[PDB]
Order: sequence, then C-alpha cells, then structure tokens
Amino acid sequence: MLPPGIDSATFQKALSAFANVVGKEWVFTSDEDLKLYRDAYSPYMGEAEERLASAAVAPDTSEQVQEIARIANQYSIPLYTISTGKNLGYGGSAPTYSGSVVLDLKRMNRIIEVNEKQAYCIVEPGVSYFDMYRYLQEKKSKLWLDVPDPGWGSMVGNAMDRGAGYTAAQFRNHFDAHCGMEVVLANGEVMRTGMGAMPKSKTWAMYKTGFGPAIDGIFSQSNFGIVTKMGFWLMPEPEAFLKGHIHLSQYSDMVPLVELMTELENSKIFTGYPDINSPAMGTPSLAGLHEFLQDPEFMALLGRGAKPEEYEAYAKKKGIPFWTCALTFYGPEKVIRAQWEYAQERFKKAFPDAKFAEHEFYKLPLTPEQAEKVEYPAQFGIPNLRTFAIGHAWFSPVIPRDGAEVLKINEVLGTEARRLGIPLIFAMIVPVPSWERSFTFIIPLFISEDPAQNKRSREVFRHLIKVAADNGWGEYRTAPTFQADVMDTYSFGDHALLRFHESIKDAVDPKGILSPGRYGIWPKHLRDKHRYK
Amino acid sequence: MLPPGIDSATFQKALSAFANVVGKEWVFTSDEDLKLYRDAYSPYMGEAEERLASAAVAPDTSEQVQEIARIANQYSIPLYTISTGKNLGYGGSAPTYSGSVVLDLKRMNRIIEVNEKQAYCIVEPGVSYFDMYRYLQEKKSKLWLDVPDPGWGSMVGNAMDRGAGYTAAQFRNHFDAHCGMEVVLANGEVMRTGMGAMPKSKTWAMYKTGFGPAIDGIFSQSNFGIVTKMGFWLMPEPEAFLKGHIHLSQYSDMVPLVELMTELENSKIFTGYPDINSPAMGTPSLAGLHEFLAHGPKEQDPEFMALLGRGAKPEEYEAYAKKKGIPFWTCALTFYGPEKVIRAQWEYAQERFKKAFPDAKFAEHEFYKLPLTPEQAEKVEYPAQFGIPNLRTFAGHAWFSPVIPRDGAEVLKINEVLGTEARRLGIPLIFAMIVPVPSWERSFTFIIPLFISEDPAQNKRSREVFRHLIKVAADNGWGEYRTAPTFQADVMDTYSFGDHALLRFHESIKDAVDPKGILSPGRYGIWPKHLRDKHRYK
Ligand SMILES: Cc1cc2nc3c(=O)[nH]c(=O)nc-3n(C[C@H](O)[C@H](O)[C@H](O)COP(=O)(O)OP(=O)(O)OC[C@H]3O[C@@H](n4cnc5c(N)ncnc54)[C@H](O)[C@@H]3O)c2cc1C
Ligand SMILES: Cc1cc2nc3c(=O)[nH]c(=O)nc-3n(C[C@H](O)[C@H](O)[C@H](O)COP(=O)(O)OP(=O)(O)OC[C@H]3O[C@@H](n4cnc5c(N)ncnc54)[C@H](O)[C@@H]3O)c2cc1C
Repeated sequence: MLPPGIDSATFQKALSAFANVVGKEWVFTSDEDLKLYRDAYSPYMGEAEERLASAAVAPDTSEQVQEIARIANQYSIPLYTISTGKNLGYGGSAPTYSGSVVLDLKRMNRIIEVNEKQAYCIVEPGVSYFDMYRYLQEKKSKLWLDVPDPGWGSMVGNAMDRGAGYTAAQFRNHFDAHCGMEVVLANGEVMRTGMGAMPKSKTWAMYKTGFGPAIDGIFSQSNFGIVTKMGFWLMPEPEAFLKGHIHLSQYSDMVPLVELMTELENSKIFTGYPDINSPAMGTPSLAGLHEFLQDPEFMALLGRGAKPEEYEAYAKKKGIPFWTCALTFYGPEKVIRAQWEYAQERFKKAFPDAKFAEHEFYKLPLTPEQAEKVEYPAQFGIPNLRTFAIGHAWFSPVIPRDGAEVLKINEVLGTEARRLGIPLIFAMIVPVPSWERSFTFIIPLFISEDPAQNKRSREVFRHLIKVAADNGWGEYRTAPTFQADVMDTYSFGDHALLRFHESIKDAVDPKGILSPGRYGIWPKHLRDKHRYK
Repeated sequence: MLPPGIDSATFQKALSAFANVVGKEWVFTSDEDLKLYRDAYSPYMGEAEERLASAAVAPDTSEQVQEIARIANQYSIPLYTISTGKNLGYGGSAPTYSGSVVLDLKRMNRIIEVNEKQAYCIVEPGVSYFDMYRYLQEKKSKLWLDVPDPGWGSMVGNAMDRGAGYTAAQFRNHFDAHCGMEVVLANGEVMRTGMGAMPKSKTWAMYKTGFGPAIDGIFSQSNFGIVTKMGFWLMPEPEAFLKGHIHLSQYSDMVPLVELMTELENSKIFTGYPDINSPAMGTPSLAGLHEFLAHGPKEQDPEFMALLGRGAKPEEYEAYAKKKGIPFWTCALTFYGPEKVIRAQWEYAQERFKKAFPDAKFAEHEFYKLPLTPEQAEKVEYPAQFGIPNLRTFAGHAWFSPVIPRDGAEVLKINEVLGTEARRLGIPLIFAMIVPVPSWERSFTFIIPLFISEDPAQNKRSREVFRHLIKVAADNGWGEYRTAPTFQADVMDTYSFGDHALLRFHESIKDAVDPKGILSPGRYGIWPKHLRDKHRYK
C-alpha cells in the first residue's frame, strides 16, 4: 500500500532514509509484518474502509524519533505514533488514516526516574504497566500504579488516549495524574512542557503547568506532537484497604444513592472506586465470580425484557438488594474504619432499611500470593489478565452525578437501542463512576463475521451518538470508526471547537504528517477530501 | 494616548464602533478615568516604561465582547482583557503593552449556575470572591470557595493567572479546580471548551477535558482568547476542622520533616494547607499573623534581636531556642472531615512523627464543628482556610516565587544560594531563612518579596536585582510559576530548553489563534508576529 498522493518512488526514498536512522531490521513493509498493525477489533474488518498501515518504523531513542519526523516532514509521509499499540476497543495498533506509516515506540522502554520519597516516575512510551509493576515490586517500592483492566498497555499510550483505572480518585484519570512531557514536533524539534522547559529543572515531575500557557492537554486525543517522555504522580502504598457494601431495597433508591455517594466522594470520605450494581437485576459489579459462575421468575423477567421496576417485587420476596454500592477506602486502619462508619451513618439516616457489610479488609503490603486472592487486583494497582480468564468497541456517553439523568439515559437510549435492535442484556445499563463528578453509560458493540452486520452496527452506533447528543450526553473517547462522528456532536458556535483544533493543527504541523484524522482533526492538505458528512 | 502604529482617525472609528456596542458611557478615554487602569504596584511607577492604557471598554454581555473583538480585529486595536483588575503584585489593572485598550469585564458579574448537590458553579469574569461568598452565605450554601488572602479579585481572573488559596489540596490550585470555559477568540467568534462544545451539554461543569485535544490550559497565563464564562468544582462544607501542631527541636529536623509531611500529604492523611514555620527564627506563620493582628506587636527577646540584628544564620538560633525551650520548627496540619475521621488522621500523623522524632511535641491548635457562626468565623486563626474571603491583613509589592521539590536538601540549597546573591546585592532579607511554602501538593514556593518604593531609582535597582535572582535560580533549576509584566519576558527566557522551543511553540499558536495580534500583546512574554522583533527579549 502507499500513502494517498505519495508516489512509490518518494515512499521508497522515505523508507531508505528511515532505515538509515533505525536500521533496515526496524522498518517493516511486508504484508505479513504489517498484518500485526491491523486493528484486531476493527468495526470495518475486511472492508474497503478498514484502517491499514503502509509501513512501520520502530526507533530506539528520542533522537531517532527526531530524525524520523525530519524525514517524514521533508517527504510529507503521514506518521501514526503508538506507544505499545494495545488500544483494543479504540482502534488497536492501526492508524486513523489508511496508508499512514506507524511510528512504533515500543523499543523506547526506559524507566528514566523513580522517586520513592516524592512518589513520582518519568517513563518512555514503551514502558508497559507490566514492566513498571515488576520494576516497583522487585525494588520493594511503596509506590502504586493506576492500571487499566486488563493491565496490558503503556503508561504513556493509555494517558495519550486519556484512559482510566481503579485506584484512588486522583490517579484513576491517567492523563490528569501526568506531570511534565517531552514532545517531538512534526519538524523534528524536541520541546519539554511545564518545568522541564527549564534546562536542569528539578521540578519537571513535581509542578504540572510550568510558566505561561499550560499546553500538555493539547497532545492528548490529538495529533499535534510525538510524546517521547512523561512524568506521573504515583500513589503511596496505603497502610490498609477497606471495602464496604451498602445494600438498598428499592429501584427508586438510585436517585438519593447517587446524591449521597457523590457528596461523600466530593467530601473525600472515600477515595477508592465506587462500584454500583443491582443484585435484583443480576447486573455485575467487580464481583469476579460472575463470569466464573437461575430462578425461573428471574429468567422470565430477563426473557421478556422486563423493566427495572418489575424486579423490585421479585428482589423483595427473595430478600435480594435492588442496589449494592461498594465503597473502597485507602489509609490507616483506624482512619478508614472511621470513614466507613461515617458512610454507614449517613446511608442509615437517608435509608432506614439499608444493610451494610465489610466485604474486604487488608493490611498492606500483601504477599504476591495474598494479592492473587483480592476481589479486584486493579484496585491495588496490580496490572493483570485474570478478569477475563474464565471483539468490541463501545459508546460511553458521559452524564452528570444525577439519578434522574441515570433514569433518563436508560429510558432514552435503551429504547432507541431496542428499536434498532442492538442486544442490550439487563433491564438497565447501570452508570459507571470511573472519575469523580460524572458517570459513563457503557454500550458494547460486537464485531460480526458478516460485514453487512458490521455496517448496520456502525449505522446504529452513529444514530445512538446523535440521539445522546440531542439530550446533551457526549462521548469522551472513541475508536477511529466514530471519532469524526463524535467530534461532529461538539458543534457549538458552528463547529468552533474543531475549527479551533484545525488552526492549531496547521500551526504546529503545516505539512500535516502527524496521525491525520485522529479525533476528527485533518491537516489542511487532507481537510477538503475528509470533511465530515 | 494612541495605540502604537494606530492613527487618530482609525482609533476614533474603533472607539465610535465600541460605543455603538456597549453605549457611550462605557467607553473611557480621559486621563482621569484611565488613571484607575495604572498598576497601583508598578515597579516602573511614574517612569517612561510604565504600562498605561489608551482607552477602556466595559461590556455588559459575552455577545458585546464578541462584537468588541470583531471591531478591534478589524482595526488592529490591541486589547488587554481583565476580569476585576485586582492583580496587585502581578500587574494590577494595567496592560502588558502600553497603548493597549483595556477590555474591562467587571460588569459581567452573573452567577450562571450553582449546584449544591454536585458542588459546582459557572460564573462570569466580573463575579468577585466577595460577591460569590455573599451569594453562597445568604443561600445558606453547604459549598466553600477556595479564596486568596486578602480575598479581593475574581474567581475567573485569579484562575486565568493560575492563583492559589488555602482550603483542601484539590481546590488550592484555582485553575486546576476549573471545569469548562467559554472563550471569545480575536476574530469575535465564541467557543466553549470541554463538554460545553456540545450545545445543551449537561456536563460542562462536570467532565473537564471533553473530547479530543484538551485545550483549556492554553488560555491561562496567555493571550489566546477572552474568557467569558468558567465552571469551578467547589468543596462541600466538611463536618469538622482540626489543626494539629508538630514541634521539632533541631534545625536539621527540616529534611525528614519535609519527607514525612510530603508522604502523609501524598497519602491523603490530611488535605488542608500544611503550615511550616520556625518559632526559633520568628519566621511568619498563620499563627504569628493572628497574634500580630489580635494583640499588635510583642516585646522581642534581646538575645533573639542580637541574632536577627547581625544577620545570624539559622544554625546559630538552635542554642537560643533550646535555652528558652521554643521549637525550631512547627508544622501545622489541617484536617477536613467527620470529627472521628480527622481525630483518627491526626492520631496517625502524631504516631508517625513520634516514631521519626522521639523528642517531638504535639498540640491540637484549633477544632471546630462546621458550619461556623458569623462570630466563630471572625475568631478563627485564618479565615481563608474556611473559604472566607477577607481583608484582615489589609489592617505595594511584587514577588520572586521560584518552585522547588519536596526535598529538605533543596530547601537548604535555595537558602544558601539565593540568601547570598541577595546578600551580595542589597536586597533586604529579614529572617535568617526563607521557609518554603507548601501552596500545592508535591512542590514548594520560595517567596522573596520586592517592596515598591517612592524612589524610582530604588525601583530600577530592585528590577535589576530581581532579574539577577531569576537568572541565578534558573541556573539551579528553580523556575518561577507566576510574575508581574515587569518580569514576564525575563522569566519566559529561563524556559529555554531546545533553543527556546516552548516560547517559539507558544508564538506559533499565538499566530494561528490571533493572526492580527490584538489580544494582550506581551503577556507572559508572548508577542504577536508584527511586534516580535522589536520586543524580542534581551
Ligand atoms: C476488555 C477491555 C478492557 C479495557 N479496559 C480498559 C480500562 O480499564 N481502562 C482504559 O483506559 N482502557 C481500557 N481498555 C482500552 C485499552 O485496552 C487500553 O486503554 C490500553 O491500555 C491502551 O493501549 P496502549 O496503552 O498500548 O496505548 P497505545 O495504543 O500505544 O496508544 C493509544 C493511542 O494514543 C496515541 N498515542 C500513543 N502513544 C503516543 C505518543 N507517544 N505520542 C502521541 N500519541 C500517542 C495513538 O493514537 C494511540 O493509538 C480496555 C480494552 C478492552 C478490550
Ligand atoms: C498582599 C497580597 C496578597 C495576595 N495573595 C494572593 C493569594 O493568596 N493568592 C493569589 O492567587 N493571589 C494573591 N495575590 C495576587 C492577587 O491579588 C490575586 O491573585 C487576585 O485575586 C488577582 O486579581 P483578579 O482576581 O482581579 O484578576 P484579574 O486582574 O481580573 O486577572 C488576572 C490577569 O489574568 C488575565 N485575565 C483576566 N481575566 C481574563 C479573561 N476573562 N480572559 C483572559 N485573560 C484574562 C489578565 O491578563 C489579568 O491581568 C495577592 C496580592 C497581594 C498584593
């Protein structure tokens, strides 16, 4: 394959110049080698519009990255930067623009700094969560990671997509926990953000913004730069871990549950991941047994797509809670037991029929073997593959911390989803509180062996996106298939936001070589052809 | 006055067009009117380089701001946007480029939204901390502000300068607590950031980044747009407040104090402002400020005054301090939460400090069940710790506030290095030591005050000296995070990695978002293309 508008002779010269920088054994051109850069969960799998690489280049150093950018810029070669390329559900290892050369940074896997007393690290993009966890545990570090689940991927690459994990509130937002970056620009120049812009700065990983415009955010969900280094704020290993279960009896309890849980979260009574499920509706939380392990009354309810309210009588008869809220607490035993006691007192005052249980308690540190037995190792910053040890994408619109909105998005998107026949499984989609102050409402897409089905799945998802936007519910992260679809919903001021990103794109990357099309941002030379329809 | 390179007729056409938008009574041109737009604390006070304004326009609405921008862009009129203009120590109400038309947003004082249950607001730039606190207190709100001290100024204006306050760690960084913005660009278009870019978005003040590049940061310490609206995350009023004192006997205790305090902070044992001071050296503290305010001055020990008089070094106060039995260091930890929670947190902090410092002493300094009555609020040690904007410390200046790591060895190295360059020059350093200020988690600010004089010659000396201190700090990897227009180009010059890649990057964005270069020319050392060579730093 060739990059569109790039003749074969120009491409071959570009590739020879890359090989001269990184070595011929680190420039990949074969159909066999490039199959490994296909999106394993492509919603366009096997179709004309499938996103494919023209080639891949795997540099060893930031200096080589600079030289590859220089060469790409000169020859106008489109470059798609990945860190470890494990972005399954959101585009995998494939480019946003078919024909782009993948710049694969997986060899730049150096741990630049770990500071135990100040609880930070600085990492290259190739440092995986597994690499960093092994490094910290072998050093008997008292620092935790915040890891996705499962724990494949890169601290950098995950942060560049604004990914998430499951430890304390201040670390669950990976990009928000970063401090300082190094960026290579389209012209090959290298730039440090924040305090790192001062040579010999002592504070690159300690003070986020630096001096003047705070620019780090423009590189995330973006195509304005190649990130070569990133600092992260790390969570000290707490003294102890307490998970408490709150059980509520009524469907209608959701509205005051959301209000009270959000107040306690905002009051920092707990900093762990709040997990809400419905035992009555059989929805799962982080209980691992679910996949690992059938009342006729329940099965009939589930068969006829019963609404949530229809489970309340059944739940009440079986003595099953309608809602469980699991609160996680990190800190000294006496402290987290007092936080949990306060949480119970507030819930008992609001819900006189509320029941409570201590679900987990650990004094830290754990042994490797005790760690293997915790309900959800990601809550301890342990990257792991257990969750699915006994293809897809998702629409994950963000809603407020409001129970009325939890009900409205179910009522609104559940029906449009039923009309157009996406198989929603439970009575209800229960809101996910990944980050403080909002929820995500998670709808899976399943890849079919039939491209005609995949086409209808893409048309249905694009409808669900427009319906959600009409009710003020917007997506926060998506696969290339839907990136321009979602950016079109952010249309305030006649698409002011996209027109703004296009201005910065043209300033920082005038030749438009960096990850064309990423988050709906096309460089000026491709913008006419790739205007959203 | 005319804006430089603009003729009387063009200026008159622009002024007339502004008055057609905001009305004739809200366009100001007289010397007398414009005197209020001078920097009350100008380090150039009365001198030729003093930052002056050529006119001021005070619009009522964001739609009037759009039309003002359109007109200024049409006539290449340089515009300097202020919210309430209370930026004393950092430029006051004055532009970064003399002859700029001040765009004064003080009339845009609407509280767009307050949500008690989700603990947020959306405000216009004219909403002062005093206005907002009054609004919340009359409503008997269970939400707190994070306020500077003194509490004059604008939630938006202070946030746009990346200012700081004194409540819980997650609100003390005012820009970091913001969620969503509305910006008018140089061409007069309006844009909403984050989730507000979706018309009818329900999440503008709930989910910070929105979708695609997270751009809000580029408008802070910048000249890329005019901020017309901002969301803030607000702190729920906690159940209770507890402040504990840790007393340590030795100078050398600083290094492990910083280590242990930083670990407990990063472990969220406490979330309040940790206050470190030296009773022994008499360094300022929230506690010493309350005393000076309550009982006025106190008769100083002449043994203390002998040490202070001869500019004795910190180590020389240790024997004196152990004689009069006064601590060398006091660390005040502030806890917000349920009484049983904060008492347990303080108990845990005491156990940790007792194991690290077997000689440590402890006291509970302050405890309150919230809410406070108006009478208790009057009598707390430091009202800004309760989100109360106040004027107690009003009963001029600029600063060099370099940022250092949470490292005791750096705290000593910055004292030895700058507490001699300053001694070699004539800058008055009062105490034996500048004690680091933990404004935000994971760093310290090292505060050297510049005192503005009636003597212009002494203000020129002060400028030259501070420009030196900025270069010496830079050579030791200590960078300034905020400064007055006098020093903005000087500080931007220190961030020179990659042959000034950061400034050349900002200049590229400047030219894409403001090609005619009308927004706040020179702010944080960012000059538009047409002025860049003439104003190139030296
Ligand atoms: C079952 C399942 C569960 C998942 N759970 C989670 C979860 O808990 N949390 C979560 O966040 N994700 C989750 N994911 C999504 C995904 O697996 C992770 O986000 C993964 O960590 C991302 O891949 P990566 O770290 O290798 O990043 P990469 O794929 O290397 O990077 C992601 C994207 O960012 C850009 N990028 C990467 N590196 C750079 C760079 N150096 N400079 C500029 N741009 C760059 C590129 O466009 C790239 O495609 C899940 C997926 C599946 C299928
Ligand atoms: C004794 C003393 C103590 C102080 N203590 C503190 C303190 O504790 N914490 C603290 O943070 N500061 C402190 N300051 C500094 C200052 O008083 C405050 O930061 C003050 O709140 C800022 O002024 P303001 O809110 O009116 O902002 P403004 O002056 O309105 O805005 C600040 C700057 O931001 C830009 N700007 C403003 N509005 C906009 C807009 N809408 N769009 C684009 N750009 C805009 C302008 O360049 C403006 O000059 C102190 C000063 C003194 C003298």
